[PDB]
Amino acid sequence: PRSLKKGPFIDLHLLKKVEKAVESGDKKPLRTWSRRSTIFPNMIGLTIAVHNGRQHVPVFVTDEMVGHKLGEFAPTRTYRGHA
Amino acid sequence: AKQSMKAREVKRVALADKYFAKRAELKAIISDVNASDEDRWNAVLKLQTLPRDSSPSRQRNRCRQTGRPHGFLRKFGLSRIKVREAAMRGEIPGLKKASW
Amino acid sequence: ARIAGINIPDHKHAVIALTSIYGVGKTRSKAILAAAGIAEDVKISELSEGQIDTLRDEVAKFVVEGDLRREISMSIKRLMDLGCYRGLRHRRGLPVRGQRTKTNARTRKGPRKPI
Amino acid sequence: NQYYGTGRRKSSAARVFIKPGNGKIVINQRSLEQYFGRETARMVVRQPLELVDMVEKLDLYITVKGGGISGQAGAIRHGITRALMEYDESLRSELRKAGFVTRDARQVERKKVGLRKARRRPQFSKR
Amino acid sequence: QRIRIRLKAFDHRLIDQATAEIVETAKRTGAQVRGPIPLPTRKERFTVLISPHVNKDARDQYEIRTHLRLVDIVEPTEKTVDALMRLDLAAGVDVQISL
Amino acid sequence: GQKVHPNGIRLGIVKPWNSTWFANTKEFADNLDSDFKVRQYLTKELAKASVSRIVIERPAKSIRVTIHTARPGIVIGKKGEDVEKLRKVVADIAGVPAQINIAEVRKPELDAKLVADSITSQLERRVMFRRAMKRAVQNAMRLGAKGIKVEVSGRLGGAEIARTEWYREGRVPLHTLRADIDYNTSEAHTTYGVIGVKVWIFKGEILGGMAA
Amino acid sequence: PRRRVIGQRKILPDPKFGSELLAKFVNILMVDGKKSTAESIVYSALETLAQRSGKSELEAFEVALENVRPTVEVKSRRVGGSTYQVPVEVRPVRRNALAMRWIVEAARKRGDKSMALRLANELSDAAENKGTAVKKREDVHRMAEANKAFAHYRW
RNA sequence: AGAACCUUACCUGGUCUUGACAUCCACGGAAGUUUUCAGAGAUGAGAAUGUGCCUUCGGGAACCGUGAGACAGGUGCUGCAU
RNA sequence: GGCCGGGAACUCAAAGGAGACUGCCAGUGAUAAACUGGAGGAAGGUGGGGAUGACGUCAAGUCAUCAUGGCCCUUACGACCAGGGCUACACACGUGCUACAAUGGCGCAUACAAAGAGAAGCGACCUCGCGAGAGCAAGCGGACCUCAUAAAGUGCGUCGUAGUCCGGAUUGGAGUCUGCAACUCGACUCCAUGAAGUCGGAAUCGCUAGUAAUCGUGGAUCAGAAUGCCACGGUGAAUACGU
Ligand SMILES: [K+]
Ligand SMILES: [Mg+2]
Ligand SMILES: [Mg+2]
Ligand SMILES: [Mg+2]
Ligand SMILES: [Mg+2]
Ligand SMILES: [Mg+2]
Ligand SMILES: [Mg+2]
Ligand SMILES: [Mg+2]
Ligand SMILES: [Mg+2]
Ligand SMILES: [Mg+2]
Ligand SMILES: [Mg+2]
Ligand SMILES: [Mg+2]
Ligand SMILES: [Mg+2]
Repeated sequence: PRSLKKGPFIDLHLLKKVEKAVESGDKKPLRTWSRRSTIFPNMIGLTIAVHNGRQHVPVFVTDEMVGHKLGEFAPTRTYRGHA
Repeated sequence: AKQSMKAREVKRVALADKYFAKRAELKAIISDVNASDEDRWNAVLKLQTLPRDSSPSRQRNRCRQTGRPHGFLRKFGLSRIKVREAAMRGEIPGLKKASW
Repeated sequence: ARIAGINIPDHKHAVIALTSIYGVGKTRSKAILAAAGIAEDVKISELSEGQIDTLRDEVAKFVVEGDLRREISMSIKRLMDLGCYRGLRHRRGLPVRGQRTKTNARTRKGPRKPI
Repeated sequence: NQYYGTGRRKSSAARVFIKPGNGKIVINQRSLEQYFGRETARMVVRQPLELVDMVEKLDLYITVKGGGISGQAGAIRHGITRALMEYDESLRSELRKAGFVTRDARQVERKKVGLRKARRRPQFSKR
Repeated sequence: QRIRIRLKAFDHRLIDQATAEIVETAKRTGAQVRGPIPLPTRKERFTVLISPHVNKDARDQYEIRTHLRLVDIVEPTEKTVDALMRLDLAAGVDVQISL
Repeated sequence: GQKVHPNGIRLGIVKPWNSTWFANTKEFADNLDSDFKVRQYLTKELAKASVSRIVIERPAKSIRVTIHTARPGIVIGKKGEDVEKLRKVVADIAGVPAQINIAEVRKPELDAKLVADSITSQLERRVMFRRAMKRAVQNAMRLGAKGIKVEVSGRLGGAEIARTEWYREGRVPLHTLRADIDYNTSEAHTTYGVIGVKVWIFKGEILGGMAA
Repeated sequence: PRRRVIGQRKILPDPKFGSELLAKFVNILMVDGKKSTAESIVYSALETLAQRSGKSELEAFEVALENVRPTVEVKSRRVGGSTYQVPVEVRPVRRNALAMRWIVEAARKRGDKSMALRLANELSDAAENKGTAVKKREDVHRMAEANKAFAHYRW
C-alpha cells in the first residue's frame, strides 16, 4: 500500500467533482474512470459509477468502504464457471 | 517498430526534459518530512495535474536504429540484433567475440 | 498448564509450549517470557504456579485464541459482506493476493477436481 | 636465510618462507590449528614435512590469499614443497614421487551457454 | 605536487605507443617519471541472442577490454606540463591529467 | 549450417575496426548513433562513387572520417568543392569539428564491398547472375586474389523459388583466423524482390598479427 | 567405456589413521560435498565402535568389511524371451566398494538417532554377522548359488 | 535481457482526418514562457507575457499554426515469393 | 593498523618472451605411419576449457527486430487518449524453486572467496526505527570509495524422530519503498495464521572431474518488479568389467 508519509491518493477531477456534489446535494451518480482513488469520508451517501473496462458500475458508498480504492467494487473480469 | 511508437518515445523524452525540474522539487516537498501537511497535499495535487508523459518512468528504451522495445542494451543504445550486426561489421570499437 | 483457555504441553520448553496458543508465535512468546523473567529453556512443568499465574497474566494483554478467531472471522466476513475484490475471492475460494490461478492455486482451491 | 616458495591451488596463492629453526608454523598471523580448523587441511599442510622427516626442524612463515580452506591448504603444501626444493634441491625426487611438485591445474570450469552449470544440461523431454 | 596521467584504451598496442610517447616526452624535457603502472583492465561482457526469434540457447559472447595505464610525474617543471597538454595523442585513447 | 562472420571473427587478429574511438558508458550510445548517422549519409550521398569502407575516428573534440573509395576524383570533386560540403554536412550531423580524408583503393576488383556492389548493380540492371558472378570471380583471380567465393541468393532470374548459387576458385580458408579474408555483402532490390550477394576474397595469410 | 581407458584418481588417506580404505568410506558416505561432516560421522562411529568392540578401529572396520564383501554377484543377461542372472567373480576393489556402499545404505535405512549411531550399530552388526548388509550379501550369494549353472555354461 | 500506467500490437468508450511520424507549395505569426476554465484524458476556449539571430532594406534561416493534394502511415496477409 | 618512514624482494597487476614438439629413451610394427611404457618437466601426447559449424537436409523458424516482391486498408486495418486485458481458471503438460528433515532446524560466536557494477548512479559513518527503511552526509567516474561483515564450514548449546522447534503455502491486521498511480496487478518488512508434504505409479532426465551434487555472490533487462537467464567463486564425490 501507499506510504502514510505521502497521504492517501485521490484523483483531482473526482475530488473536485465530489466536493461540488457534496456542496450542491447532487444525487446523480458520479461518473468516473478513476479506480485508483482512495475513498474519503466525504463520499458517504453518494453513488459512484466507477469504470471497469466496458461500463460504469454504480457503487453506493457506505461507512465500511473508507480507505479502499474505487476499483475494488468494480470487478473487471467476468467469470461464470467453466462447465 | 511503428513510426507512431518512435514519435511517442520522442514526445515522452521531450516532455520529461521540459518538466524535469518542477516535478523534482514537487517530489522533494512531497517527501520532505518538515513540510506542512497542506503543502504536501497541494503538491500531490500539482503532481497529479502535471502531464503523465513527463514522468521519466513512462519511457521505454528503444533501439536507436529500429525502435525495438525488447532486447535493449544501455551501453550501445541498440537492440541485440543491431548490436550483433554492428559488432560483426566492426562499427563498435573494442567489441570482439569473447572466450575464456 | 492452562494458559488462556487451552492446555499448554508440559513436556516442552516454555517458548514452544507457549506458541501452542492461537495468537502467540515464537517472538510474541519470547516477549512474554522476557517480560516474565523466566528462561525460555526451562520446561513449563519445572516452574512454579506463581510463574504460571504471571505467564497467564501477561498472555492476557494479547488478544488471543477465541477472541482472535472472532476478530479474524469478522474481518473476513466484513470483506465478504462488503463485496470488494478480496471479498469475492474469499467467497469463491480463489487466491486473494494476486497469485496465479492457471496453475498452483491448490491450497485455496483444495484437492484436484477432475472434469 | 629465508628460502622462498610460491604455491598455488584453485584461486589460492601462498607465499611460504622457510627458515632453519625450531618447528613453528604461522599462517596469516595465526597458528596452523588456529587458521585451519579442518584436520585434513592440517594434514596436507604437514604432508611435505613428513616424508622428508623434518617436521620440527624448520620455522614456517606463510601468507595466503584467495580460495577456500582446502584450496589454501593445497597452495600452502605446494609452496612448502617449492621452498623445500629451494632450500635443499635433493628433495626433488622424493617430492616428485609423492606428487607435490605438480601444481594442480584443476580450475572451476566455466558456466556455459544453454547449460545450467559447467556441464549440467537442463532436463530433456522428447514430447 | 605531482602530475597523474591515466590512459584508457580499447587496444593495448596503441596505449603502449601513447605511454611510451609521453614518457619519452617527459624524459626528453627536464623531468623524470615513475614507470607506467599497468592497472587492471576492465572486461565488460555482453551476451546477445543471435536469432531474430526464439533459439535462446544460441548466443554470442562479446567483450570490451578497457586497458588502463597510470604514469606519475613527481616534479612538474614549468615546461613539461605545457608539453603534456600540447602533445597530440592517438585518436582512440583517453588521457586524463590531474594536478 | 550457419557460418560466423569472417570480419567479426578476425577483428583484433588480422582485421582492424572501422571505428577507433574511446568513450565511457555516458558517451558510447551517442557516439554509435552519430557514427551510424554519418555512415548512412555518406553511403546515400556516395552510392555512385564506389566507396568500400568508411573509417571513423573521434579524437578529442574532433571527428576524422576516412573514406576508402575506388573513385577519389569524383569523391573529392573539382578543387575539392564536394569533400568540403561533405565535411560540412558531417560536421553539422556529428555535432563537432570534422576532417575528411580520402583513401584510394588501387584494385577495386579485390575489395569485397566493391565486388558485391558491382554484382548488385548488375542484378538491378538485369544482367544474368551467372555472368556477373563469373566475371567478378575471373577478375579477382586474374588481378591477384589468392581466392574468391561469390554467393548469390534469392529468386535468381525472377524464378518463383529462391536458390543459392556460389562459385569459388582458389583457397578460401574460412577457419584460418590468420587468413586475410576480406568479406562483405550487398543487396540488390529487383522487381521480384531482394537478391543477397556475399563476397569473400582471400588475399594470403598474414604472419605476424595485428602489427602487420 | 568404448575406447578410452581410465586412469585411477589418487584419493588422500584420512588424517586420523592414514587409511585410503576409510577415505573411500567417507567419500561413499559423503553427501553434497560435505566431507568434513562425513569425516566427523565416520570418526565418531569408529570411536564408539572401537570402544564397544575392544580392538582397534582399522581391525574392527576390516573385519566388518570381510563380512559384507561379496565374492560372486549376478549380472542380468537377456537370452531370447527369458532372462538369465549369470554369476561372475568380482574384483577386490569392487568387493570393497560394494561392501562399503551396502554398509552406508543399510545404516541409512536404520532407525537410530544419529548417522554415527546408525553406522556404529551397522558395523557392530556386521562384526556380529547379522543385519541388513550381511543379509544383502547372503541374498546375492543365494541368487548366485541358485543360478550357478548359467555361469557354468557361459564359461 | 523483466505487462501496474507506459511497453501494448488486444478490448470498451471518447476523439482526429495530408494526419502521431516526413519532404514539397501558399498564407499568417519569432519561437519560447507563465496561468485560468471545462473535460477521464485526448482536446477545446481563453488571459497575460516575449518578439530573439543574419542579411539586406527586399527579405531570409529556425520554429509554430492554417489550407489543398502528391502522399504519409499499417506490429494488416503471404517465411510456401524473399 | 602496511599504520609511518621505507623497500621492489613476494603476492598481484599487464605488456613482452620462454615452455610441449612424440622433442629424448626402450620395446611392437611392414627399414613406415603410428601404438605402449619410461625419464625429464608445472603441464605428455588434442594438458583443461572456449571461440571456430563443411556440401547440404528439414519449402524448419522469423514478413512482429529490420529490409523487401506482391496483395489489402486509406474520415481506417492509420493516429491520440482514459480505463480494462495480456496476471482469467472445472482441467492437462513442460521447466524450475522449496521441502518432506537429525549428514538437520534453531540460537550465539567465528574462518576462508572469485568475478562484476556504479553519476537522473553506487551511496558509507553517525542518529532513529523490532524490521523493511528514513534523515544527515563522506568518498567514488573507481586496484583508492561504495555495493559488500559470502554461505555451506567450524566451535558450544538445544531440539530427540514428532507432521515436530520439520515445512512455509494460504489468510487477517499493521507498514516501508519506488512510481503521476501499487484495486485488478509490484517487491519487501513486522505481528499473527501454520496448508500439502514423512522421499513420490507407469515412465523418464542430467552427468566421466574440479565433473555431478550443493553453497553463497554479481551482472544485463530495469523507476520499481527473478525461483528465469548470463557469469563467479567455496566445498566436492561415486562410477566406467565392457560393447
Ligand atoms: K530465410
Ligand atoms: Mg519501463
Ligand atoms: Mg559452481
Ligand atoms: Mg496496458
Ligand atoms: Mg522457410
Ligand atoms: Mg610419460
Ligand atoms: Mg578447427
Ligand atoms: Mg514452413
Ligand atoms: Mg492505453
Ligand atoms: Mg545441532
Ligand atoms: Mg522452521
Ligand atoms: Mg570497475
Ligand atoms: Mg498429511
